[PDB]
Amino acid sequence: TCPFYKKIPGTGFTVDAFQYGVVEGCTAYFLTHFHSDHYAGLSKHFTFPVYCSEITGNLLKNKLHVQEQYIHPLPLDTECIVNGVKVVLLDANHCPGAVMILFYLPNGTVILHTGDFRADPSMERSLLADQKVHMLYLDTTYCSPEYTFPSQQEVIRFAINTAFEAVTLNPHALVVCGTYSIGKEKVFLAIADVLGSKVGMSQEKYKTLQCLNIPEINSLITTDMCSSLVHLLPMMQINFKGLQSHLKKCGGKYNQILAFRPTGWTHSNKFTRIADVIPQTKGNISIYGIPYSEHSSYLEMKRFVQWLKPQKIIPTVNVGTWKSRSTMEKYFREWKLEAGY
Ligand code: NI
Repeated sequence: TCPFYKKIPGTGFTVDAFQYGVVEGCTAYFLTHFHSDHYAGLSKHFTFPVYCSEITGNLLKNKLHVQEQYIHPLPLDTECIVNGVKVVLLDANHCPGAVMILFYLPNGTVILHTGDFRADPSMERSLLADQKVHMLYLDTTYCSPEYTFPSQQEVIRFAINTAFEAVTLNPHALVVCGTYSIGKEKVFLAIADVLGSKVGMSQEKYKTLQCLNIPEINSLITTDMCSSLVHLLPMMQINFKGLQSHLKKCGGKYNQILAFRPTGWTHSNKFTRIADVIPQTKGNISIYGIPYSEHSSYLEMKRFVQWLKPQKIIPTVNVGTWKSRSTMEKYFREWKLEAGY
């Protein structure tokens, strides 16, 4: 059944709750972003109002074929009334179109649901600065102090410099980047840009990218693989076997592959720096795992929450085990005692 952490009290609203069939008493289904564990269950046969960003609405229409009459896009940073309740959508700094949602309950309670987010000090100067938030529905993906990672900017710098050096030394080297969802487009776009290439990809992925309102996108991407020296492939194909295979397909246009696997966290984060990362190499193929995260580090999360000073925290991630639940509750209490709310 629909879990309690997907329900917004005092409304008939649910968040990211599309795989339980009809939810008893739900008059509006919000969708924070277009990632499959969150939209799971949506299709052309859905007949309830879906509230979301413009970009998430483009994906629902073009990729899922949800009918236009059930899609209700809202602008960001704008007070809107939905079924008699004031709401605001804020940028979540996750993937394209991802939002946080502020609900202003008739009784005076204010609730923030983060969806998936990477907390950033810039959020401290959005519309959140303007009033008190009583309850926080929090993305707790990396809520443990072992989870450190570099800035997105540091990681892109590394990838750009790595690719540029490699292709400048060998003009017959191919760059490949893995993907399995929207998110992390900066990785392959930044690399393509330094190399004066467009990025080449399948027709399904090009379609997905054309929904995201990226400026000048027609200048940056293409379905013509042969004309491009940065290819995107399914993350599943980013290994020696799938890469050797792929190399054959280009017909001796390239003799070397340099590939990037943008992971979340991996245990080498607890020892190694970004300047000190190394690839796995078999022959003329090298694979780099780069820690490009679209979720809060532990420190970023802790700073956001100690700034917000919520009265109650409801986790939305890692809630399935008693051990995780108890560990998270311990950090929340530490934060509160250190900060004095
Ligand atoms: Ni996500």
